[PDB]
Amino acid sequence: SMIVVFVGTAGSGKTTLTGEFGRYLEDNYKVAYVNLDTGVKELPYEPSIDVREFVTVEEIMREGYGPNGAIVESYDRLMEKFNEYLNKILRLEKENDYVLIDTPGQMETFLFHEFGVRLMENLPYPLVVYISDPEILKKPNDYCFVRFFALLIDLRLGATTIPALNKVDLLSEEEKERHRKYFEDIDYLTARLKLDPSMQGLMAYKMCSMMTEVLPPVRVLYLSAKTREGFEDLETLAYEHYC
Amino acid sequence: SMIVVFVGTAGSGKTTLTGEFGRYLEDNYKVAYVNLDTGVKELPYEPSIDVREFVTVEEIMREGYGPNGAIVESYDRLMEKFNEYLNKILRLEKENDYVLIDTPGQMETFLFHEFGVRLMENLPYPLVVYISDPEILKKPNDYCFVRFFALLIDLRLGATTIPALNKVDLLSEEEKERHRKYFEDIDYLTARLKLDPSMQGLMAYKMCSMMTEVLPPVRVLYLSAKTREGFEDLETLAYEHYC
Ligand SMILES: Nc1nc2c(ncn2[C@@H]2O[C@H](COP(=O)(O)OP(=O)(O)OP(O)(O)=S)[C@@H](O)[C@H]2O)c(=O)[nH]1
Ligand SMILES: Nc1nc2c(ncn2[C@@H]2O[C@H](COP(=O)(O)OP(=O)(O)OP(O)(O)=S)[C@@H](O)[C@H]2O)c(=O)[nH]1
Repeated sequence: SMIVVFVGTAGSGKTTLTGEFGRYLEDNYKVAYVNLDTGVKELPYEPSIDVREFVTVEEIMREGYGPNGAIVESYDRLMEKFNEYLNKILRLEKENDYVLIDTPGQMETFLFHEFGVRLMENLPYPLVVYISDPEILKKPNDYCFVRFFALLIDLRLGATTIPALNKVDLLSEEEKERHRKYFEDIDYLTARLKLDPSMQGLMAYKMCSMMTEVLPPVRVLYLSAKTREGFEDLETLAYEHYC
Repeated sequence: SMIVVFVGTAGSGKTTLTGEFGRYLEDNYKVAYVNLDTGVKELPYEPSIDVREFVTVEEIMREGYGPNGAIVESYDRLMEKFNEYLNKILRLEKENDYVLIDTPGQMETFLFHEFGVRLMENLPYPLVVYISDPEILKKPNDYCFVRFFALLIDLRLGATTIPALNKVDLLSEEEKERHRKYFEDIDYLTARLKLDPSMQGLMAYKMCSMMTEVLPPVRVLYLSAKTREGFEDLETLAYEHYC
């Protein structure tokens, strides 16, 4: 029962949120941890599955591989244990209320390599949580970018993907609210995309402007591993997705 | 004049295509090369700009950084030379008919870090070419994924982005044509997205089904650095974009 997958650019906090959301859930639930990151040093949780026991980036780099070569090469090698890791995960799923899956440092390793894609395809209705550093959020279209990236992850992995900001504890309340408006109120971002004479911006207005198509929900989550902000919302979204 | 930016997942062939398309253009043009990849070993072209002269991944890794940490950290450090590298590029642009920009091994380093984003934002109408390994191409929605990823890069960088497959020389003519149908004929992919009862697939049908919205063009390029397939089409698209 319940498999939640944390997905995000390096630095966004996937690992931190896996550990901390896990501890949060370990008050009322059976929780298992799955590390799919080959090039990670230390984990704040204790994994039932650690792909580092099979291969690691740096170890492959001692063969003359560049960093971006040893990463890619590490996931080529993991395919040797594709079926083994899949069945292990399916087994954890029967033994726990939550399996939390921590992904490769770079999300493109997950999204573009066969390992992650095929793992996700053969898993029972996993929930993806796609987390962003609010720091990426400058111009109006950034907001549109976030929501479309989630849709794309959703397309690519064939799993419901929840868009989330992490580290919201670092935000001033000004910034806090400034993001909510754009993310909450739709007609608001849309307005700010209107007064954009430039090439891109109109391109984004005409995009997100579908509102009907897109899909009513996909309210954005505000999480923080530090204050545990948002965890109850996530917990809620996950049982709701399981329903 | 003409700045073309190669963007793609690690392994897709950005560097190879930069060198080879450069040589192709160096029969009729003045061409400059720009390496923005900090963690790259050897280049098949001679760069006017090499960000490795300032920082490199592996060098930062000898400070205790994990691979995905030293990558990210390398682009934090490049911001110290943001304005310097920008003006250098703007100068190459006045001295050449083509500036070819080779990007970070991982495209998320480019798409999510301030360096790449702000560089692209302050450049004159650059053309992005987004290249994919045909190997990613299995199910119908993969095809929709490619075209939407380009749109997103386009959104995120504020530059026209041309979707391309690279290494098409590796394809059998069966596969060759199989991809063209899906990519060429729209109503064709759309048909194959129809007979999809599953959650994702309908989600993708209802997506790409806009056809009116999206935007008529964005015909996909078939490139190969080995046979120089597609180069004349690229060359053509680039002067056409410059128009
Ligand atoms: N203030 C604040 N910092 C956070 C939060 N979550 C993570 N961080 C910090 O961000 C940095 C990156 O966290 P991390 O969990 O490693 O990201 P990741 O790269 O996506 O995950 P991984 O590749 O290690 S598995 C760490 O220093 C971490 O402590 C948060 O909610 N609030
Ligand atoms: N058959 C074939 N192989 C190619 C082609 N282009 C690149 N390759 C091969 O693919 C591998 C990856 O190429 P590369 O140019 O390094 O990709 P990249 O990672 O995106 O670029 P970079 O990070 O080095 S800057 C190399 O072995 C290269 O020779 C092609 O058009 N056809």
